[PDB]
Parts: sequence; C-alpha cells; structure tokens
Amino acid sequence: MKYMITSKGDEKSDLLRLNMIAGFGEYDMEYDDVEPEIVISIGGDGTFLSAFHQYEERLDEIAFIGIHTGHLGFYADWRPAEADKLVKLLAKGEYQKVSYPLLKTTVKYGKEATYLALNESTVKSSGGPFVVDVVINDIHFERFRGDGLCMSTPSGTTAYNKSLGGALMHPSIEAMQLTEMASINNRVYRTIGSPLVFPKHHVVSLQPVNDKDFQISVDHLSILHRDVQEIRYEVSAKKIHFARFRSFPFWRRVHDSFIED
Amino acid sequence: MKYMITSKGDEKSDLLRLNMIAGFGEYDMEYDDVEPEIVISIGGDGTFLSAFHQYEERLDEIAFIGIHTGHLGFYADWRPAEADKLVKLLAKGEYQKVSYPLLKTTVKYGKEATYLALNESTVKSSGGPFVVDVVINDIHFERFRGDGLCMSTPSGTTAYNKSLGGALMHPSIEAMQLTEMASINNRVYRTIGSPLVFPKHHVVSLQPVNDKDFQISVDHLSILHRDVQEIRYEVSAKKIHFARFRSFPFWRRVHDSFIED
Amino acid sequence: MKYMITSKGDEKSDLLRLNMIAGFGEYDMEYDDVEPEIVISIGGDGTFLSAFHQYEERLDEIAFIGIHTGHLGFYADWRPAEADKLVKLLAKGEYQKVSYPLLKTTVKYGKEATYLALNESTVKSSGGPFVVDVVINDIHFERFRGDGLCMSTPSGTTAYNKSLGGALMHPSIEAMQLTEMASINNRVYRTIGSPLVFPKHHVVSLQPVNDKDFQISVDHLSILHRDVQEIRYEVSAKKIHFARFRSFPFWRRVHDSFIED
Amino acid sequence: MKYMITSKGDEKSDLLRLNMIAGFGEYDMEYDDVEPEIVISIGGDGTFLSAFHQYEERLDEIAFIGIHTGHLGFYADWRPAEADKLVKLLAKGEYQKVSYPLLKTTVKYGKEATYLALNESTVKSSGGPFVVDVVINDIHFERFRGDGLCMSTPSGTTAYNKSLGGALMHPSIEAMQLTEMASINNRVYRTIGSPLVFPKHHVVSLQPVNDKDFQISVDHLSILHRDVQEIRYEVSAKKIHFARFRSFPFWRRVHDSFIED
Ligand SMILES: NCCNc1ncnc2c1ncn2[C@@H]1O[C@H](COCC#Cc2nc3c(N)ncnc3n2[C@@H]2O[C@H](CO)[C@@H](O)[C@H]2O)[C@@H](O)[C@H]1O
Ligand SMILES: NCCNc1ncnc2c1ncn2[C@@H]1O[C@H](COCC#Cc2nc3c(N)ncnc3n2[C@@H]2O[C@H](CO)[C@@H](O)[C@H]2O)[C@@H](O)[C@H]1O
Ligand SMILES: NCCNc1ncnc2c1ncn2[C@@H]1O[C@H](COCC#Cc2nc3c(N)ncnc3n2[C@@H]2O[C@H](CO)[C@@H](O)[C@H]2O)[C@@H](O)[C@H]1O
Ligand SMILES: NCCNc1ncnc2c1ncn2[C@@H]1O[C@H](COCC#Cc2nc3c(N)ncnc3n2[C@@H]2O[C@H](CO)[C@@H](O)[C@H]2O)[C@@H](O)[C@H]1O
Repeated sequence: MKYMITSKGDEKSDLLRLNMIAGFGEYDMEYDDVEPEIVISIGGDGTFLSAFHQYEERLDEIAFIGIHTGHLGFYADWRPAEADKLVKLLAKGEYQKVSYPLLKTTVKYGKEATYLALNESTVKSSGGPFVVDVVINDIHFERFRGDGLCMSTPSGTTAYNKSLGGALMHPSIEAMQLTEMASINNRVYRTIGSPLVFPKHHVVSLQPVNDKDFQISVDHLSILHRDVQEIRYEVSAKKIHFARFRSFPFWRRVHDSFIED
Repeated sequence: MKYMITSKGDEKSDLLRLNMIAGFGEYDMEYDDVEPEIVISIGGDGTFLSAFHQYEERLDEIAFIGIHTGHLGFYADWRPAEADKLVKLLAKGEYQKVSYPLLKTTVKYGKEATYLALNESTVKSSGGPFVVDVVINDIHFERFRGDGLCMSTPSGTTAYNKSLGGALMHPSIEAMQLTEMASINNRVYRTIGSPLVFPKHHVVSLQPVNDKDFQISVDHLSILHRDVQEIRYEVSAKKIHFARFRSFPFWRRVHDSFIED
Repeated sequence: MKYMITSKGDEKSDLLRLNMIAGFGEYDMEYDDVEPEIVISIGGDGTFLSAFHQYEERLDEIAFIGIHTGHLGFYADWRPAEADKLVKLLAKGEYQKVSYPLLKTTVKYGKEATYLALNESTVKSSGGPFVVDVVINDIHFERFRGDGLCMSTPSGTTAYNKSLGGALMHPSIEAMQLTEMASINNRVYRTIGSPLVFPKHHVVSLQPVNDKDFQISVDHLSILHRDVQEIRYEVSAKKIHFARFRSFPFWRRVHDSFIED
Repeated sequence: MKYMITSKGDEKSDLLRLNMIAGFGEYDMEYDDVEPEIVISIGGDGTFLSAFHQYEERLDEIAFIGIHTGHLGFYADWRPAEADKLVKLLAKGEYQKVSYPLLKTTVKYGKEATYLALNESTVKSSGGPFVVDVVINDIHFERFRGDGLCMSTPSGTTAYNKSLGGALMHPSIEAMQLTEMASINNRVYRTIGSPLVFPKHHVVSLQPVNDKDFQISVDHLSILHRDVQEIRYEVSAKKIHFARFRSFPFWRRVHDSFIED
C-alpha cells in the first residue's frame, strides 16, 4: 500500500528511515505522506504522538508502527534491529490490527473546538488560582481547586496520569481516567482525591467559576484558551489502529519500562 | 415471588423488617429464606455483604435491595422512609435489574478452593515478611514485598481499594483493580507502585517465595490459609443483580458519600 | 508603640480596621506604616502574606497579628469578635512573642537575587520539560524531571506542601521540606519520591540541565527568571515574630482547619 | 576497651566476625558481651536492630558499628572490605561519636510498660476494625480508623515510614513522625491524611474506642497487648551513639540506597 515514515530528526533515526525506504523500494510499496496507509514512526513516543496528530483525520485508514531508536516506548515498542523483518512483513501485509481508545476533548467559547488525544488532556490555570465545577453526566460532582486536572486514555495511563497517582489501565478497556493535580482539601474545600475511571458515553464537563482562561493541553500541544465556557471529556468514537507483527503484551511493556529490562 | 429479609440486628432494623413483612403480607408474596427471589438487606453495606455471601450460590436467581438504617451505603442506598414505596413496587414486580461484576478468587494447595467477592480480596502475611511473585497472564510482572495486596471489584473501589490509593471505577466496567499495601522500593526491591486495572479474562496469579502461609480475606471473611501454592484473581463470570426502583447514579452515590450529603 | 494595619480591601475588613484605629486612638499608640512595631493583618493568610513581605526588611523589629474576617487561617487565626480585647492587650504591651522559621531562596544568574518565604518557594518550567540536578550539601542527590519542586517552611507545610503529599511539621522545628510535583519514574528516570525534611545549615541546590529558564515562586509572587545558573534553598537566619495574646496550639489550628471546626 | 560482635548467623558474617576478633587480639581489647563499650553488628539493619535492643539499657556507654555483608544498610553502612581498617581505628580509639534520636513508647493497662525503638513503633488491630482517638498534648486531634498507625524515628523514616508515604528526616532533627495506614475518609470519618512530624516534648497519645486489644510493634518485636488503656509516643531522652571513622552523609546514604549505587 501507500506508506510514509516520520523521524525524530537525529542522525540515527534519519538513516534508519532511508534504509527502510530502500527496503520498501524492493516491493510494490509507494511512498506517500498525503494519503498513506502505513505510518512508521522512528524515535520515541513523542515522535509517535507527532505522527498520530499529523494524521488524526485519517485514523480509520492507517495502521501505525513504532520504532524506538532510544529507550523502549509504549507506542514506539520495536527495536531498530527488527526493522528489516518489519519491512518485509509490512510489505506482504496480511497483518492483524490492534485498536486503542481515544479521548475526545470539546472546548466551548462564547464557538466550539474539538480535539483528539492519544495520551491525555490537561486543564491548568493561566497564572492565578484554578477553580472548576466538575460535572459528571449533568450531575455536579465537586468544586475542584488546585493546580489542574488530567483526563487520560488507557494507553496514556503509563504516561502522565501515572505521575499523578492514577492507575494503569489495559488499553482494551474503553474508558478514560481523571486525576487531580495538587488539590487543596480542608473543612471548606472538598475534592474526591481518588482518581476516577469513566466508561464510554460518560461525559465529564469542566465549568469555570471565576477566571475563564485556562491552559489546555492535548498530548504535547498546549494552548491558552480565552473566554472558555466549558470543557467536555468523553471516550472518543474513533480509535487508533496499530499493525502488530509480534506478541508484546501491554503488561510486559509495563514491566520492561518500569520494573527492569 | 419468594422473598427474605436480613437485618443488622439492632432494634431499628428489626422493627423495619417486621413492618415490611406485614406490608408484604398484603400481596401474593411468600416469605422464604431457602430459595428466595428478592433479598432485602436492612443495615449497612456490611449487612448487605453478609446477605450477598449468604446466597452466593443463587446469584442468577436473586435481585438484591439495600436499605440503610444508618449512613448512606453504596449497596444499602435507599432510605428507611422509602420502605413502603419499596414494598409496593417490589410487590407488583416489573422492575428492571442492574448487574455489577464480581471477583473470583482461586486458592490452590498441595486441593483448590474458590471464592466470590463483592468488594475485594486481600492477601497479607501471617506474621513474618510478605513477599510474592506477581504473575499476569503467565508473565512474571514483579516481586512484591510489603504488607499485602488488594484486588478490588468495580463497586469495591469505593471501599478499601480507595484507602490504598486506588481509583474509583464505574461498576459498568467489567474489570478488577489491584492496589499495593506499603510496598518497599529501593535499588534492590522494585514494584510498580501504581494501581493496576485488569479487564475480563486477564488472570493475576500470586505465588509465594519463602513463607507459604497467608492471611486471605474475601470481603469480611478472613481466614489463614496454610501450605498455599497459588492465588489466582480474575473477573468472575457471575454477576450480582440489583433491583432498581429509582435513579441513583454511581457518581451521585460517590458524591453523597465522600463530598457532602 | 508604632503600628499599622493592612486590610483585605473588602467592606468588612476596612470597617474593622477603622474601628481598631479608633480603639487605638484611646491609648498612646501612633499609627505609622513606615517603621511600625505592630503589624495587624485583617483578612486571610493571603493578606497576612502580603503584610509579611511588605515589611520583610524589618522582621526583627515587628510582631505580627492575624485577624480572619473569613474562614480561620493559620496566620490570621483570631476572630473579628476578639478585636477589642486585641486592641487593649496590644495597647498595654507586655505580650510574649513566638517565632517561626523562614526559608531563604538564592537565585544566581550569569548576579544574585535572594528572597524570603513564609510559606514556600516553588520551581517550575517555563513551557517545556522541567529537569533539574538536585544537589544536597554539594553532593549530587538526584536528577529530577516532572512538573516542579516545592521547598516549604514549617508553617507552610499546611499550605501547599500539604497538597503535594508533604508532612505537616510543627513550626518550632527549624527545618525545611522539599516535595515533588508529578515526578516521572521509570527504569531510566529515578527520583526519591518521598518528601525530604532538611535541618538548619543544610543547603539544597537546584541546577539546570538543558533549559535555563524557570518559573520561580516565593509565596504568592511568581516571576519568570531567565538565564538561571542555580537556585539555593536553606533555612533562613531571620525569623518572623508573632505577638501572642492567647493559647492556640498549632495542632489545634490544624484540627480546626482540616478535621472540623 | 571491652567489645562484642553480633553476626547474622550465615557463614560470611561468622567468618568475618572471627577475623575481626583475631585482629582485635593484636591490641589491648577484651572481648566482653556483658558490659561492652563497642558493639559491632555484622549483617543487615535487622541484625543491627537486634544488637541495639540487646543492649538498650546501656546505650549511653556503647558506640555501635554496622558492617553490611549484604546490600548497604542505613545502620550497617560499612563494607566488609573495610573491616581491617575498622579494627585498627577502633583499637586506637579517639574516634568521634554521632547520636540519633530514639522513640519512647509507653503502654498503659488496667500497669505500665515502656519501650525504645530505633526505627518505629506501629499500632494495628487484633483481627477486627481499628479505631483510635489520637490525642496530641492532651488535645483531641482526630478519630482514626483504618489499618493502623506508625510512629517513626528520624533514622527510621527511610524504613517503614517511607512505604507509608512519610517524609525522610535528617537524623540530626530531634523529632518523630506519624503516618497513617489505609485510613478511611468519607463524610462521616475524617483523618488528617498528611503525615505529622512532632518535636521533642510533644506527647502523642492513642486511646481506644471499642476494642481494647492491639498488635503493637517496636522495631521487629511484635506482641499483642490485651486490655490496653493508652499508648503514648514521644521522642526519648536517650540516644543511640555510633562511632564514626569516615564521612558518610545521611543524604548520600539515602542516594545509594534508593537512587543508585
Ligand atoms: N501542566 C503540567 C506540565 N507537565 C506536562 N505537560 C505536558 N505533558 C506532560 C507533562 N508532564 C508529563 N507529560 C507527558 O509528556 C507527553 C509529551 O509527549 C511526549 C511523550 C511521551 C510519553 N507518552 C507515554 C506513554 N503513553 N506511556 C508512557 N510513557 C510515555 N511518554 C514518556 O514521556 C516522556 C516525555 O514527556 C518520555 O519519557 C516518554 O517515554 C504528554 O503527552 C504527557 O503524557
Ligand atoms: N489487612 C488489612 C485489615 N483491614 C481490613 N480488612 C478487611 N476489610 C477491610 C479492612 N479495611 C477496610 N475494609 C473494608 O471493610 C469491609 C468489611 O465489610 C463491611 C463493609 C463495608 C463497605 N463496603 C463498601 C463499599 N463497597 N463501598 C464503600 N464503602 C464501603 N464500606 C464501608 O466500610 C466500612 C466498614 O468496613 C463502613 O464505613 C462501610 O460503609 C471490607 O469488604 C473492606 O472493603
Ligand atoms: N505551579 C503551581 C501553581 N499553584 C500554586 N501557585 C502558588 N501558590 C499556590 C499554588 N497552589 C497553592 N498555593 C498556595 O497559595 C499561597 C498563595 O498565598 C495565599 C495563601 C495561603 C495560605 N497559606 C497557608 C498556610 N500557611 N497554611 C495553610 N493554608 C494556607 N493558605 C491557604 O491557601 C489558599 C490560598 O492560596 C487559602 O485557602 C488559604 O487559606 C501560596 O503561598 C501557596 O501556599
Ligand atoms: N503491620 C504491618 C506489618 N509490616 C511490617 N511489620 C514490621 N516491620 C515492618 C513491616 N514492614 C516493614 N517493616 C520494617 O522492617 C523492620 C524489621 O527490622 C528489620 C529491618 C530493617 C530496616 N531498617 C531500615 C532503616 N532504618 N532504614 C531503611 N531501611 C531499613 N530496613 C530495611 O527493611 C527491610 C527488612 O524489613 C530490609 O530491606 C532492610 O534493609 C521494621 O523495623 C520496619 O522498619
């Protein structure tokens, strides 16, 4: 099929990219970065996140592959030594696909702007104090005040959700996880403290109380939104599709990254 | 249908039980605690847990109801003032049922003994140090050492999973959650630290390293097992069925219990 | 002696201020906000922090007083109903003084700029990733990467140190506490995780690795410092002096603020 | 002076002990385990804790030494390769001494029994639910309910206090730290959550509410006390004295044990 390859930009990733292109030149494979069918990321998870968001509008027609030229990643989880065997098996095709859930973020102004996240989306305050009303399925749940909130995808739970105390969820679970950032709790102010895991079709809505300006991040893109009326989180109907050529369990990927490898 | 009622034993729960029986006497309802179809628990979640385990072998033929004579519970979530309206609506029938997942615990000796848990099951050490090899889907994940482990159901996440830092999961998610109890982490000893959420059909196996005696709890029953070879956790194929007569969202039940009511 | 009074600015605090001035007019008390001897803060802890930093260069010649027109504060810990009894006892004098330790922050450029903090001082990253080398008494302790670090005074432990998992220290302990903000820990990256409590004369030094621009906060003043070479934390030789007219134990102040009042 | 040596019991520690005795035979050094002046522990921190409690009644006349035949310990912090240089420098004497604070535990019945702890002392429940009234300096602070409480010494903060979220305190700080074990917090039950650091002369008192039987641990000795009326914690007036022959900072000892060595 059609294919393209992104690279971290350093010398190791660029040269491995040119070697896979040359290996792809030995099959009916056409290099195309406009409407590709196979996107190969060479670098870390950050390079993979850039590859995802570069083609987020054709997710249902693309199978992603991750090659880590540095330490093992959760999305770039194949060694550079396996590039040649990767080229052939991708060349024949007939591979199976695995799908991970995505997080849809909707931001309303006083105008709507939606986003898709592979890791997570965070809300923080532009300078001053951060206070939100957290509304779950139109039911007011709590008035949060602290440094911010993080809504994570299943595969994003090992990223930044994890540093905030959140649990690690297997990516086959269609859900999203919300974690707190330095919440203040006293007799007057009250948050749940525990992380929350929401299923599909559950809508978590963040609504402002005083300041209406928020620093909103979606994966690695962070933009200050002004005059914000609402932030809506829910598990997306779209999914990201990986091409699998070997067996690499998520919990094994967790073991190698955090226990020892 | 046939029905029975358990009571916490105090005077308030016993008298409310006799008043519901008298109200049930005004319909074709037969009191039977051998093969009931409706089990009504009057008390707290502890009384409800006793009611569940009393009829754990007929779970697919029973719809449970919880009435809290004290503070609001997550299973006993209906006020005593709503007992009369409860008797009639249960009398007519035609109610809908909601189902929560359960945790199957398997304990092997050198002999097998399986259990069902509505909240969680915990493993701790009989006196000395607690060390386990944690095996996920036959893959060795970590060597845990500390005070113990807790494997929680979705509706058990607000119980004791919560005190151990675990996340709160909506009970519609067929999953189980594992939390650590005072794990020691240094250069020599390494645990994941984060809680783990496992989907259906995933098998978490605990295996001993030195001591083979463990204090194993399943909800509120705690028994010391000797000569233990393995402890297997997985989401059960059985589910507990509640009869619902009103709308009481889980997140609303979480709000009232931990934020304010 | 000479005295001045700051006010939160709202109508309740301004009018209580004019009533204490009128009550002070009935004694030999001279209102002076240039070289006062008694600084009375009317408002919350935020108003008290502004009062502290307004007179941080004459700390050894001032006894502070806090009056909370809203909820109880840890520095503004006297009810407005006790203002009249406060005016007289401050008028006679002969009060005893209590002293809390302070945190000295030193920031070096490529030039030095020192600060004093009553609550804490935090280091965060200007936009991009936050990586630091943490050096304790010239010994390299760890390479921190995450959202930031917080170095807290004893009386600042109930503030923002507390939201970050830190312990609450009695203000008689001459020490400082360091807490982490969303540290990432894997096989490759390693932080201590636990909060650290340092005694007097111990010097904690933060040193950059890549980015040399940091958002540095000292209590409520937050300023982006550019071209930063080092950030040095240590317990200050200066102390803040409170005038005490009653008995209000710190742990009682903790109980009323976080347990119930 | 007089000296004795304890050993972990394995072959490596026993033979290193006989080699130090033979090396001590080359000086005026008399082996005496009744009234020694130098206690040398060969093993881990556990062997050192046994050595401490073996001579807890002559602490002001003993300087302890720790040799780790396994991984580095916080009390056994000298390599076996440094045993010969250790024998000579201990033989000459003229060494300096460092002192760490200790925790005094007082247990009253309905009779008093006091203990000394080098790491910590914990209170847990004999089977059933664990509820305590926590009283600080005769002021009731909170009603704790959960799995237990841990009161730690400064040098015990890296032990088991650390697994419970507590902070690490430099051992020059005369203080004690209290951490919670799986506390339950809802609208009805309320604990501080944060760890508490108490100075000298502060008295933390645990008092029962229903069950009067508690599993009380002091370092590695754990005994079930029946008919308990009170448990009193406070920094002891006694201190443990180490002989120092090199420079080994506590924070360096923390770095090697938890970061990397
Ligand atoms: N207001 C607070 C400011 N703080 C932050 N602001 C914004 N983002 C943040 C913040 N603090 C962490 N992040 C995480 O960085 C990602 C940036 O994109 C690159 C990546 C990645 C990645 N993805 C995963 C994954 N899925 N699982 C496991 N490790 C993963 N990583 C690892 O993160 C490191 C690089 O970041 C490397 O070790 C990668 O191996 C964000 O998506 C977020 O997850
Ligand atoms: N080795 C460590 C020893 N420690 C422990 N050993 C054993 N069990 C423990 C331990 N520490 C907590 N527990 C929890 O007690 C349950 C006992 O059964 C009664 C109950 C309950 C209950 N269930 C829920 C729920 N589903 N959601 C939310 N609150 C719930 N509660 C509340 O718990 C309190 C009573 O316990 C009351 O406030 C109830 O409102 C166990 O199932 C376990 O969850
Ligand atoms: N990069 C992360 C961005 N996040 C933050 N950036 C900057 N500061 C922050 C941040 N998140 C919390 N803070 C804290 O706010 C203080 C601001 O000054 C006002 C105050 C106060 C105060 N002082 C105490 C005290 N000593 N003990 C107990 N409560 C106290 N408060 C209470 O804080 C609330 C107001 O803040 C009120 O409830 C007060 O009762 C800072 O000094 C810091 O402690
Ligand atoms: N109801 C709950 C049941 N749980 C527990 N019950 C009782 N004790 C417990 C429990 N869980 C941990 N402990 C700790 O074990 C100590 C036992 O004595 C041996 C030791 C030690 C030691 N001391 C230190 C130190 N000062 N600093 C840093 N590491 C240290 N260790 C390390 O602990 C490991 C051995 O334990 C080894 O890695 C040692 O390197 C107790 O004093 C307590 O600290």
